[PDB]
Amino acid sequence: RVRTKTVKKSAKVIIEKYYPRLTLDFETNKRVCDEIAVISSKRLRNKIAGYTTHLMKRIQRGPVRGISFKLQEEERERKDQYVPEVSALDFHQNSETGMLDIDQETKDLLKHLGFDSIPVNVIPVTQS
Amino acid sequence: LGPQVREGELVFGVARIFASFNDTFVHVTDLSGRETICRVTGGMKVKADRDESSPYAAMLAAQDVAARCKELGITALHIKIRATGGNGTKTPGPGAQSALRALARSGMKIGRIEDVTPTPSDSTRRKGGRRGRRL
Amino acid sequence: APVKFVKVTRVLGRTGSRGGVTQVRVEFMDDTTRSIIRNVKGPVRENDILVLLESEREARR
Amino acid sequence: VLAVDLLNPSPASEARKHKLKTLVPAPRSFFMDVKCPGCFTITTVFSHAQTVVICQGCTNVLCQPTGGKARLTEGCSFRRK
Amino acid sequence: VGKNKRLSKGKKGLKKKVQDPFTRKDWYNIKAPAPFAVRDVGKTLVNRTTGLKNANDALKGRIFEVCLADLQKDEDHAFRKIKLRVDEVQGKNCLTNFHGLDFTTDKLRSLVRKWQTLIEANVTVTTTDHYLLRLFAIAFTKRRPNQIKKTTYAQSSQIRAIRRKMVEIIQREAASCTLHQLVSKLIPEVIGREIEKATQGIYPLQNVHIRKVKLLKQPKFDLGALMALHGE
Amino acid sequence: VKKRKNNGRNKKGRGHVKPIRCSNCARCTPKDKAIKRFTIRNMVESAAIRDISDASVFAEYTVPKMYLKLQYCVSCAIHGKIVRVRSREGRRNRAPPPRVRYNK
RNA sequence: GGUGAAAUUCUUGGAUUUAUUGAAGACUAACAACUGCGAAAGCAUUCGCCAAGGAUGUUUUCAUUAAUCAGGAACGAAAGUUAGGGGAUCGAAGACGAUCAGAUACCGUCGUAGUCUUAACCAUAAACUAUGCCGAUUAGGGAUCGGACGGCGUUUAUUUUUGA
Ligand SMILES: [Mg+2]
Ligand SMILES: [Mg+2]
Ligand SMILES: [Mg+2]
Ligand SMILES: [Mg+2]
Ligand SMILES: [Mg+2]
Ligand SMILES: [Mg+2]
Ligand SMILES: [Mg+2]
Ligand SMILES: [Mg+2]
Ligand SMILES: [Mg+2]
Ligand SMILES: [Mg+2]
Ligand SMILES: [Mg+2]
Ligand SMILES: [Mg+2]
Ligand SMILES: [Mg+2]
Ligand SMILES: [Mg+2]
Ligand SMILES: [Mg+2]
Ligand SMILES: [Mg+2]
Ligand SMILES: [Mg+2]
Ligand SMILES: [Mg+2]
Ligand SMILES: [Zn+2]
Ligand SMILES: [Zn+2]
Repeated sequence: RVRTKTVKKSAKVIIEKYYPRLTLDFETNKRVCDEIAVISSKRLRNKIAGYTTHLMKRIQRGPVRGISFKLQEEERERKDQYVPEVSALDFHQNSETGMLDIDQETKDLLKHLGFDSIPVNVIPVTQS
Repeated sequence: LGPQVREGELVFGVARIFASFNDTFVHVTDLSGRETICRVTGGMKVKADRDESSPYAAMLAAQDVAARCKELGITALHIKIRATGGNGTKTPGPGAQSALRALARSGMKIGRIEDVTPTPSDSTRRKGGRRGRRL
Repeated sequence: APVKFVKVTRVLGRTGSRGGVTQVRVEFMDDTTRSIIRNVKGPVRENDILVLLESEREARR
Repeated sequence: VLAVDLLNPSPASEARKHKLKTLVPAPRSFFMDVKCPGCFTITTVFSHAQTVVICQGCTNVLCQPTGGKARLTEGCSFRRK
Repeated sequence: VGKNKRLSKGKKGLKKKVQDPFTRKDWYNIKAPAPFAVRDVGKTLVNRTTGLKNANDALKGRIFEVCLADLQKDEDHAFRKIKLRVDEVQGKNCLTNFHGLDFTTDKLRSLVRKWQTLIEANVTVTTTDHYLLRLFAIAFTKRRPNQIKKTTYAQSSQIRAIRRKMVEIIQREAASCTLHQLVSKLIPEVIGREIEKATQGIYPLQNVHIRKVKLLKQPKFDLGALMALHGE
Repeated sequence: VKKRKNNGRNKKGRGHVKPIRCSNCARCTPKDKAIKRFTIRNMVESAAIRDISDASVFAEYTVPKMYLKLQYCVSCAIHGKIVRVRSREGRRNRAPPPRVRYNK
């Protein structure tokens, strides 16, 4: 009992083009599909309605890869501008003592570049 | 008839199980090889040459060994299983484990498991030739 | 002969050259702790009950 | 690579190459003067001496030959000359 | 199989009359020497004494294999088994003395491992009492906790150094001893700790052991010493 | 043509090596050419472990181990299904197979 | 006993099996590896004696003494040959038992030369890296055996320097 590509493509395109007007109930999708589509077979219409009602059962509980609908995309670009008030890299507020930790030859690198005024503490690292 | 002993203590014997790929031997002595309490082999138990080394035949041979040694008074056993050894397979045969289980189930006591297969440091030439058994 | 009653708890594939025999895990229904592996000739369901003449013998795998 | 100045290698790289693989070979052995605690004399000893070196006074051993550079006696001091 | 015999008893024979030879057997107890903890070690069987066939002669050349764990009542020495040889048989009481020592086969095979070095030696020695006995020794290379290199191999020149040091130590220890004193030295594994301590500088050498001991010659019977050790 | 770069022997830097006897057909093959398998198993099978445990006289008991090292000729190697034919590209891969540690 | 299954063969004139002791000859398991040495053939138990060798280290010494080689010469697995010693185990030839239409074979039980050593011949092998010897240059990597040099630590001893 495996559905072919014609149903797979028709179910995906109907779901993404017309998401909200049809719901998890199979009976409603049965009359929704044939009114807004031209299908030459009754059983094939049943094939589409039966598989298409299966998708919203799992979409209702978590999103699924490979399917995108109008409501779903708009959520992404509203959420993607999230930004805190204090930077994670910023440590003047994040760390109680502003001064941070580096290693010895990093301090030597700072000496070479001339940025001596940066307040840091050097700790040796070696296991051997 | 048997050794006099208080009910609490139990007396020990030793069973030397020889399991090759053609036959199995169960032989029970008394912590030394001078005296043989009992010996039984698969051949008596089985009715056909093919099955003389079978686990079932080894189980049958172990049952009447336990029965025969029950009235002698011995109540616990040490076991020393060995394969063909020497130039042989050095892997115990199929009828090894069978008899051991039948000995445990029959009511006999067990202690000091051991393997006594003889291994050579450097052996003489072994039978077969330079090309081996070509079948 | 002390015939014993055993019951099957799980079926593990179908073995044999011709698929007649099946290999199962049985339970002795007298010491619920004990369990061994046996072979059966006929159809077997879960919770079936079998009659065993001898229990010491064991099957392959 | 593809552009190197072979005439002026770094001193570290020439202290890093083999004694024969440099631009011009140069030995890495030296002489040294050892102060024997017993006496006040001075003796010049090769760093890689293959023979036991004896001091003029009190006839004491100063070094033991080995595969590489000779090992000095524990109770001795030296300066690189 | 019953039906394979062709000649059976042979050219010409007849069945037997008297059977069940166990009606004429006797049971004896076996004891252990002084240093060991438990003395009773089991029972033994033999034909009853009769004319022309004395019983005591048959109980003077028997040896028994007893694990040292049972004798010492301690499961740490569960991999060493020793032999006991009977010498004199007092009434319903067999007396025995030392006859050797040996590891079990499985412990020995479990120790030998790949990517290590195995060191082995042997030496004969005689005591103040004229007993000539031979000892074997074994050791293996030891890994270091911070080691990264896969294999731990020693150089053969170092190997000869360890073999010489072990032989010298074992000879020194067994130079002035008696059998009772020496046996009192095997059970606490005294030899190993000096072998490892002495060879510590050359190489770590974990798991130093004496593989086996066997005796070759014996002096006169000297019943006084046997009774000295027995019946304590 | 070379089927294998190492001639299927693993021998470079020497001229000769003493042979051994096959453990199945008693054939002679060079030691470096033979297939070696080391096996560690228990003395008794897992169903019998308890039967030995409660039939012992030492309270808790630990069954000893058994150690063998078998070695076969190549003719017995793929008839006993120890190893099998690999593809042309898969031949040059000497990493030991990853044993299953979950068993479904 | 042995085999896919059997037989030839040995056995109450006690076979097979168990323990103790003795003699003889051969061989050095596990450790043993994408590790070592030698011109190659080849070389694995301990220790003593004899001469030889590679690599590294060196502000020692001589100063072109060199490279490859027609003919020529030394060594040269296994098998084989000529005389002594030794002769456990395997086993060409040979004799039996099965299989098969046949089976002078593959399988099984015996078994001579041979397999070992001393003194001499033989000079051939898929003697293979199927890849001649000397010298120069050309790309990245990480392992590993021997010697030397530098370094932070751990371990440990009549302990430091050494060894790991
Ligand atoms: Mg074939
Ligand atoms: Mg070479
Ligand atoms: Mg060759
Ligand atoms: Mg007999
Ligand atoms: Mg010999
Ligand atoms: Mg090596
Ligand atoms: Mg060896
Ligand atoms: Mg020529
Ligand atoms: Mg030859
Ligand atoms: Mg010859
Ligand atoms: Mg003559
Ligand atoms: Mg001859
Ligand atoms: Mg043949
Ligand atoms: Mg033969
Ligand atoms: Mg040619
Ligand atoms: Mg050629
Ligand atoms: Mg060539
Ligand atoms: Mg250093
Ligand atoms: Zn001085
Ligand atoms: Zn094979």
